[PDB]
Amino acid sequence: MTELCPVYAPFFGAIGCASAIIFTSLGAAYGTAKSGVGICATCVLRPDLLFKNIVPVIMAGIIAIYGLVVSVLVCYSLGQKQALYTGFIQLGAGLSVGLSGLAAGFAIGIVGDAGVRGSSQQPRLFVGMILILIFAEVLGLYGLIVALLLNSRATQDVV
Amino acid sequence: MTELCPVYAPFFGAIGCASAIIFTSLGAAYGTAKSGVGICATCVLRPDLLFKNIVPVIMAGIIAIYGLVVSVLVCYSLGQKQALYTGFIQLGAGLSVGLSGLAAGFAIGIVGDAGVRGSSQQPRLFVGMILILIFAEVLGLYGLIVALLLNSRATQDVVC
Amino acid sequence: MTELCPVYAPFFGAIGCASAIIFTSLGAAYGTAKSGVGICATCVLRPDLLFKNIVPVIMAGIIAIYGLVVSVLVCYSLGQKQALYTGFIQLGAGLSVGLSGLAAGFAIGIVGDAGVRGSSQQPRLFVGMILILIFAEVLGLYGLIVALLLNSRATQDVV
Amino acid sequence: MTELCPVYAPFFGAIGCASAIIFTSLGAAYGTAKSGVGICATCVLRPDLLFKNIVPVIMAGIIAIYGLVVSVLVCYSLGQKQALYTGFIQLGAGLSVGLSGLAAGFAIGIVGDAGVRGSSQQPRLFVGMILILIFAEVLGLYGLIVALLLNSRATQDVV
Amino acid sequence: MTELCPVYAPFFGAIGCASAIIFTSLGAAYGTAKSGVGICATCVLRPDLLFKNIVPVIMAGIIAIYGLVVSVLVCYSLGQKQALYTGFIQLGAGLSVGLSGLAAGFAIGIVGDAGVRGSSQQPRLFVGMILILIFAEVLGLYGLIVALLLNSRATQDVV
Amino acid sequence: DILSSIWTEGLLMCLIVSALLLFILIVALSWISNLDITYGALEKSTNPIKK
Amino acid sequence: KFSFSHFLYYLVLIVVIVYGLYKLFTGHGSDINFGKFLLRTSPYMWANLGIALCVGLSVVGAAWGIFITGSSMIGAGVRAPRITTKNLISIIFCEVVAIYGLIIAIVFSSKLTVATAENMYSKSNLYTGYSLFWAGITVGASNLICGIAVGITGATAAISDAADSALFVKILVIEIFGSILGLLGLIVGLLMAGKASEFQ
Amino acid sequence: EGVYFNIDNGFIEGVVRGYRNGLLSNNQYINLTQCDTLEDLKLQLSSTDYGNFLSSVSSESLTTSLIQEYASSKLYHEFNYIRDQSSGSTRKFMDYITYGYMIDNVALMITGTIHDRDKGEILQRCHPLGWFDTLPTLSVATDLESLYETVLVDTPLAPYFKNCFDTAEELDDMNIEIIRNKLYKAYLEDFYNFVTEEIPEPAKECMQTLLGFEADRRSINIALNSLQSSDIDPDLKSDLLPNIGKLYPLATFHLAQAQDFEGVRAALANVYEYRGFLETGNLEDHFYQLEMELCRDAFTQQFAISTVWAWMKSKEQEVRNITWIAECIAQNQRERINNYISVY
Amino acid sequence: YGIAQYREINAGLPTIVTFPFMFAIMFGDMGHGFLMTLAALSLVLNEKKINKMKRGEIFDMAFTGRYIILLMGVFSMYTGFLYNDIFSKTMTIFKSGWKWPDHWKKGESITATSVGTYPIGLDWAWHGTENALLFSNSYKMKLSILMGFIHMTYSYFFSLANHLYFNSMIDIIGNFIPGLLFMQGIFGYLSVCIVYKWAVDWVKDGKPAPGLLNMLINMFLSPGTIDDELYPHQAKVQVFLLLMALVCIPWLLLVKPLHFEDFGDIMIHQVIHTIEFCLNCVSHTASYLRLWALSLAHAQLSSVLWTMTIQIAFGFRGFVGVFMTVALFAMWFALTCAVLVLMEGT
Amino acid sequence: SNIYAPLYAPFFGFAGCAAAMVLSCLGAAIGTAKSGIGIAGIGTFKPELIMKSLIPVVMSGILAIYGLVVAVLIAGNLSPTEDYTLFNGFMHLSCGLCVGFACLSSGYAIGMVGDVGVRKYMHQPRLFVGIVLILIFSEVLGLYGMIVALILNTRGS
Repeated sequence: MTELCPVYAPFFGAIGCASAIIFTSLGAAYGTAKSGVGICATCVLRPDLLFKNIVPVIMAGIIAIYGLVVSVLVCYSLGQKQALYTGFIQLGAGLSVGLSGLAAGFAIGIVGDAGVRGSSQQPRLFVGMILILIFAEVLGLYGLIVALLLNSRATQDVV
Repeated sequence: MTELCPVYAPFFGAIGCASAIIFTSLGAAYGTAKSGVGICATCVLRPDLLFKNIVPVIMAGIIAIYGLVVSVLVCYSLGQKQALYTGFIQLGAGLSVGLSGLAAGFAIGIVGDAGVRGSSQQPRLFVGMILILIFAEVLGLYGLIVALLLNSRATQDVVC
Repeated sequence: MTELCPVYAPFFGAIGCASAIIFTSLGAAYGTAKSGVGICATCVLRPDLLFKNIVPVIMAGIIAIYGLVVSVLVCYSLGQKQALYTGFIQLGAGLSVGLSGLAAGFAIGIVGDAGVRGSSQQPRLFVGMILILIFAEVLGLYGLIVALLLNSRATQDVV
Repeated sequence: MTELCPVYAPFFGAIGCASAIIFTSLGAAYGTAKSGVGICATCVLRPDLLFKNIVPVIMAGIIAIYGLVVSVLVCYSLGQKQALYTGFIQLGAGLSVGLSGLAAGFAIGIVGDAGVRGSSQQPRLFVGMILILIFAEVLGLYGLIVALLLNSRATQDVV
Repeated sequence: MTELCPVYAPFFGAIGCASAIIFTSLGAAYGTAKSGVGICATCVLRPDLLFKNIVPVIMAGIIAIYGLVVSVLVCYSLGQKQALYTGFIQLGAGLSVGLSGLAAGFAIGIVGDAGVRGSSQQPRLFVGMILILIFAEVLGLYGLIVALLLNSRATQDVV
Repeated sequence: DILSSIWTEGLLMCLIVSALLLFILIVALSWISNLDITYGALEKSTNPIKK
Repeated sequence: KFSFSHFLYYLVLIVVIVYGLYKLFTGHGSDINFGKFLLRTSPYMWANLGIALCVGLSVVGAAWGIFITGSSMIGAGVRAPRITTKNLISIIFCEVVAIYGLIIAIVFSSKLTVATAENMYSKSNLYTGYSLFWAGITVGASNLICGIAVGITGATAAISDAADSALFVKILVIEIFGSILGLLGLIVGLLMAGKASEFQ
Repeated sequence: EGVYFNIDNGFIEGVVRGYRNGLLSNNQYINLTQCDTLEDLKLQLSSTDYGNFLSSVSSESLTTSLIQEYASSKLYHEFNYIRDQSSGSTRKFMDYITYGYMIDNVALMITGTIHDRDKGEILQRCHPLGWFDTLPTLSVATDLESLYETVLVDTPLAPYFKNCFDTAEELDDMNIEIIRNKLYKAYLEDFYNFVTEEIPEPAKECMQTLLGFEADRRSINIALNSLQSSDIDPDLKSDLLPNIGKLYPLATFHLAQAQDFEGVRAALANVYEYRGFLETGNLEDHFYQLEMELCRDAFTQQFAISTVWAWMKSKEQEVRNITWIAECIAQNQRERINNYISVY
Repeated sequence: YGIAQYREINAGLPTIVTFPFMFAIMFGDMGHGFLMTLAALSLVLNEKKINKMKRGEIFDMAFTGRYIILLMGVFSMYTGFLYNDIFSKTMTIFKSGWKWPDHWKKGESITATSVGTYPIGLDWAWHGTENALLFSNSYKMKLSILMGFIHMTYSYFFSLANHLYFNSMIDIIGNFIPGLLFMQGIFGYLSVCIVYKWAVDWVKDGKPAPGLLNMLINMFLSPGTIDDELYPHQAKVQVFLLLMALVCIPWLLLVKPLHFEDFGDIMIHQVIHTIEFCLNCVSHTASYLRLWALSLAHAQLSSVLWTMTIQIAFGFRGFVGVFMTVALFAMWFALTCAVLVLMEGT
Repeated sequence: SNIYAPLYAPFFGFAGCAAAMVLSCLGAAIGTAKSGIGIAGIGTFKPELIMKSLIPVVMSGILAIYGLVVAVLIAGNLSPTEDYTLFNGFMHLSCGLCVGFACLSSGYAIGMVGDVGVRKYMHQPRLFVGIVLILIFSEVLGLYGMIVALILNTRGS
């Protein structure tokens, strides 16, 4: 129906939140499935890596929360009276941030799996690896600006 | 019927109720295969670590019950002429919990299968490796709790 | 005709039972096909485990029983006078039992073969192999309980 | 316009003619791709045999115009005010002839690319080679014959 | 406007000229990719046939310019408003040239690289390599002529 | 003015991209499932002058 | 089969064509016309779909580039740790694309304006949705290509400077080319922003 | 292809290139010229990628066996590490690579019929990569041809086991050689087909070129060995000579039919390639030089899984060159120097 | 290409007279043949000194064919003049009478009719709407069919020409006669019916007519039916023409034993060649239309090049457009000779 | 407005412009990456000839300019609220199509050919006189499309 009163705006909010939350989950899962096993294949014979270079695990886990925060942010605003100008931003806002997280986690996981072996063969190199990791994380962090913009557009104004 | 209360509103309920269970079931089965293969690989050759490594199966059971703890919960929250808005919320909640359980199922089996060998070689590393196991559990609980919040919103806000 | 009792509402049950049984059937078939080679290997190794390795096939039979019971129950839940909501619920219940059954079939075939292939070496294994067997068989229990709950609970109140 | 001479019937002539040309063109190109590379070996091996080797590619060329001739032939039978019956028959003829020529190119090239090797050691082997080869373009000729019949039926029967 | 000349009748005229050019460009790029690598391969060793082996490259660019010339010729024969049947025929004609061009592009390179291999050390292949090339490019104008023929036919029967 | 409202529901502006999301999900699923495990890294033969 | 994926892709396309052609045969070639639905679409469609891609493509491309560059840097680090001081400048190239990709979202949001169901199909807002969608497409694709190209160039530099690391300046002029793409993609979108209106 | 080939394997190529960069280049062979005594070679071999393990355990007198085994130990380590970290397809490709060595190893297994050589001694005499942990095949009677069935049912080499009961079984001294040659041909053909169907096109070519060079070289060398002892049937030669040369499959049949030096000379002249006869006092040295120059083409392609194969071959031939210099110094032969490969 | 046995009629001479003209009719342009014959004349004139100096490896062979080049070129000019095409351009002043009403509106489809025919015909007046193209193309395909059947029938002439020279008329003649009838009774009948168009017109005198080219299936599916009003006794002799070709098969397939002796394996060797010749008939019958196709393609390409160059040059600009036209012709000559003759004729 | 001037005419032109930029820059990126591959291959072994053999790589932004000129020819050519000759937008799409793939073809061909040629150039400098030919020759192939784009665009505009 018209922007004034549709019957599917909350549907779109719900599916957008689902999209974002599932996106962040798998974005984390890819990096985990890479780095955790890659390291476990090393620290077994490289016991000097028990906790000194587990940073990639946390770096990846950082991205697991954006889906949750956007989902809860939209959770307060629900019902069938949300506007359509504020009824379709839900999909784009969620998916942009989610796929940004996917890509950031992919890039993080590759270098995290590389770094454990790089240090095992030469434990003086991760000084650059963590720097590249933090350079990569801001990529996923970027989408949160439009995330909050559209969240304010939607939750604050539903009509 | 009407916009807020169509006859087909409970179609979403009938969908969401069955959604999460199978997602969780398949994620679990994946984890079970991935870990148990290595566990039974090591049992014969190393009959000293065979049964001190069976936390991943329990965590797999946890992710299996993740779906159940919401399945009947939303089933009994559904009616023959529910509000379509409730369907909107519940389908998303069910699919989200299912997919979170799937992600947990993928992570847990691989991490456990790696750690079991990491320990069979160096038992000094057992606690250190199993500590990381809980990351997958936390990841699964993330979607679980957010979707439960949305379920509570659905069961609290009714436009029927 | 009326959505409260259309002729194509029972069309849902016309296929739900078939799907519920078929999923378990194919899962069991794959599991048995896989485990046959492992049981053959262990028996030809030493004909003292053959009588001691029959659990997976019987467990597959029980997996098929899980679909059989729901199919038989819904056989009497069908009728030309049945609501479209009553149609939706039919698949909503019949899908999950079968899907969980096939997942359990796959997992049990995998683990049972991986164990029986090694059964002949250490009988110490046999005390532990039933562990994951039951831990997977409970998957069909989880599916069936909810499937039959929905069946009985929503087959009434046709409206 | 009317079902007899509507606005879409001219589309048949607009397109139906461009079918056989392309099928025969691709068939000839594939035949060349197969056979022509053959000379590259025997020429260096024995430059003596250079003439008898070229027959198959020129047979493919002969086939290559079977489609062009029919395309130009039907090019006049079309128009903005023709009948869709004429379009149907023209399209059928063009497809038949072009695809038959493509099949002939397949068969001729895939045999010539090896006959080039076969005749290398035996300069007089081509006796049976030609006997086999002729059949491909003969089949192309049967492919194109019926196009003339249909076009004759397409140049006097309308509506 | 005219029923026989809808809004998109000029659309078909406009679009039926930007197609053959692309196909010719792709075919020429593929042919030159197949050729030039081998050309410089046989040039690094025996820097003698370099200028000699450039024949097929220029010859393939000749085909490449086919689509450009045909498209530029036909576009002038168009206008702001033209028949839907005229659009039909323009679209039908704007493709065959490029299709035959790709047909050539395949075989020309696939045979030319092998000919270059043979001639890198057997200089007698001067009569050889172009022998198949000439036969390859004759088809390169089969669709070219019909394109302009149908353009001429499009100059009439406009509405 | 809208397309056939019988073959297509009234909400034909909304039930389209849902399949695109699932397509993206499945194509990602394939690639995530494509990864290996490196069994030999932790289980391999040995010899006195060997790994 | 040869491949299930391509098999299904071939099988799917035929049915839609058959349906459309028979629908035309029943006298509906224009009755079911794309332009009809285009008129039946909404500018919010275009706005909300053309904004997520604008930044998503840029971030994904930058992630791919850095994916390449880190795995390249590790290789040269083992043999020569001092490769780092020379090579860090290169990665800056893969990072800088993301900011230029995302900035467009802010100007879009500036153009964004709540529009009612009335005048909801006119160029007042439909034009703006179209334009911002196009600009998002262009910038996203440009940033994808920029990121991948700079990543591969950085990998080349990594594998090269391992031996004779003093060649960095001899090759950075090439990475200049890869850097140009960000500017090329940004300038055209900004020029569009100087011609399009805002939602109304 | 190209970048699409790099979706998750961006590090294997990096580590392979890092290992390859450790190969001795021409500026390292400048010391090989100065290397005229065992002391100089030891001092150099305490400063290179082969450094301080060819001398830490070995004495000043550098013996061939100790030096080569020490050099190849780290190569086995690196290959096993790569195979463990290699993907499934690359894991299978590495398995096929090792299958050549373990065809040679099972050839050693079966060949033992007059000495009943120990399994440990045999695996010491071949690459340990060609030995899983054991082989209960010597339990059965070890005749000239009485274990091919046992090895086939024990080893996974049923494809690579060309039937040795058809023409390789004659209870003859040829057996212990013809079985080896036939199995080598079978494995060469199987690997050729594998690289044809897998190992994408850049890596394809990087395989087939060296595979064909090696197969033709083996053909020529075994033909010489047959001509240097009791001759064989041309059909037997074809069974021995790799039937598919993989660079030229027609002149190999000409060699097989040729049963004289002139016939093989003619079959070699038409190859339009290197001429082993008439210009080689030590044909093996020229073959090794040309093979390494050819595998350098593998490194000429930046996108190919052939990097590991070319690297292992280059390292093995470099160890061969080091041993050759050491021995010619032992014999005080300064002329046999410069036979070392000069491509890298 | 090959050789033949002893005292057999070699086909060396037929090639010299035959091949060049079929090549010539491929393009048939006065300018093209003129230029190439000029090159050949220069070659044969300068060979008094150039025969000794070497050329490019293929350039030497090219030098080796002055007679062949001149022979093809003479026929090229002959056929081009027969077609009145200087790059598909007409210069004919042989007007013989066609309805050209003096009052024409610019755009009106002013048609004509046969009010007088030049005995050679094919004059400039056939340069009009696409009706001209259809007429010309149909006429040319008819001509190709006619010449092809003539050439084939001639080739069959010498088949027995050697056996008489060998007195081998023991079993071969029994093979020559059946195939002779099989080819003639069909294709000669086709040709006579084709020229029947020149025999009688059904519109100059009102009569039913067949299609411009198709009168075929009436013989095959329908027994002894003309159904197209071509000639009366056809209704009776059509069945005869169809029928005397049936016994040829049994006649041919079994003739060896009569000449006792008999083998049983080569006994059946006849059938392969019998079917081979049978299919040869139709295959070569259809073959000849390529000449038509190539002639048409050359005509169209020449015409389009002429248009897009000369008419562009016809643009009015004399101050610096003179340079434009100079460059235009500089390009056009090079194209229309090299890229429009070399590969085509080769 | 009129059915010949609907409410989505600028859609066509702007879609064509977007396609032009994206495709041109895609081709540029692919070509420059391919050239960089050969540059990397040739660097370490002989790190001196790279300066004098920069002929392929400089072609990076040439196709980008090819696309950008066509884009700016009609960039912002339509008012923020205006309907025009729909055929004008049709041809705007058509020329973008004409120009958006010849550039890709040329970029791929030049990148791979030049990569291989420079990789093998290590040994001899004789192929120098010939290498540039194919590169410029693909550049003119791209020129075909770019110029016909303008030719069509000015027509009917």
